[PDB]
Amino acid sequence: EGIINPPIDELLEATDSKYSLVIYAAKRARQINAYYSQLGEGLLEYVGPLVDTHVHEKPLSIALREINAGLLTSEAI
Amino acid sequence: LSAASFQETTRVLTDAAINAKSDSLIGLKENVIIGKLIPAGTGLSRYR
Amino acid sequence: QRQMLQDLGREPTPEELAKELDMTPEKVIEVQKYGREPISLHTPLGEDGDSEFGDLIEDSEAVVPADAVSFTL
Amino acid sequence: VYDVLEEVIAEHPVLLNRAPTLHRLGIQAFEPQLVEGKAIQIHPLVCT
DNA sequence: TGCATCCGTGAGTCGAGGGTAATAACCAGGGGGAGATAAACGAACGCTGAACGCTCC
DNA sequence: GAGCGTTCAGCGTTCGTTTATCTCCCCCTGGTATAATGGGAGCTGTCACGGATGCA
Repeated sequence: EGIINPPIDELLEATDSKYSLVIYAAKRARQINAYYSQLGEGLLEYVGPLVDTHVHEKPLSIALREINAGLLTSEAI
Repeated sequence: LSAASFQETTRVLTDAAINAKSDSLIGLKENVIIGKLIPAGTGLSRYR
Repeated sequence: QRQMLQDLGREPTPEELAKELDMTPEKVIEVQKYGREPISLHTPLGEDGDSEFGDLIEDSEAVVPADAVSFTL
Repeated sequence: VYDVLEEVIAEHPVLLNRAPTLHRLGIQAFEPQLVEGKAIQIHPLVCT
């Protein structure tokens, strides 16, 4: 029930840096928002929320929850 | 550009014109003028 | 008008000024409107030194965001 | 509007900031929370 | 070569707010745009019925 | 056929149009014939620092 609901220490050890984490959650949040705005096209490349979602929610909040599970993977190019 | 944004804004403009100095845009203060991303933190090539 | 002020001892009305000029009062009101001078934008308000007059007047040519998106809708 | 408003502000930070802002802890994000009156409530620990 | 002088630069942070003066004055001519009246066509009407059909004795 | 029934028709018949004429004030320019012949005027004081620039 707060911003601090996914703890930061668990998130930090997954990404090994701090600046890496913010862009990584933000890139994912951009994707999931873009998925919700298909409105009927149903393009294959986009992927929806992996975890369950509240009736109203912020896409960035969903993204951070996915990192804590650790299912999502990031790679620098 | 960063030097001009400091205390002197006539002498630096005057001699730059004479010297014909091309400003490479790497740096912090000059990347705030243009609106680009500062090379510090999330603005780095590797993080972004 | 300067002579009228000195003679009559009171600020003359435009109509009495008009008959002396022999023109109509509407012409008097018109010429008074043309006889002003602009005030410079780059001037201090006087409340503080830093503030300038030119940073207090808004433009109309800017595209208001709420109206522009409504037209698309 | 007030019912709708409480729904949208949740999980959306706001950056508080005091005027001199000497050092980088001058700007700090917070989770908002609606409160009546007209004055920003702030947390006593973060005052210094 | 040393000493004297002047010139340029900088000097926190956000708040509050709107207006400034004065002297020959005229015909004379004359140009140049801004507002006022009859001619070229085609489209509403106009009676012209005429020229076709639509029912009726 | 009687008597009138719909509907093209092209034709007038001036009224439709836009398009052509033509008369007028602001605006710009030029000219005055006694003699007249080198400004008013507003300042001034922060403070340190440095480097150019003058001069003993």
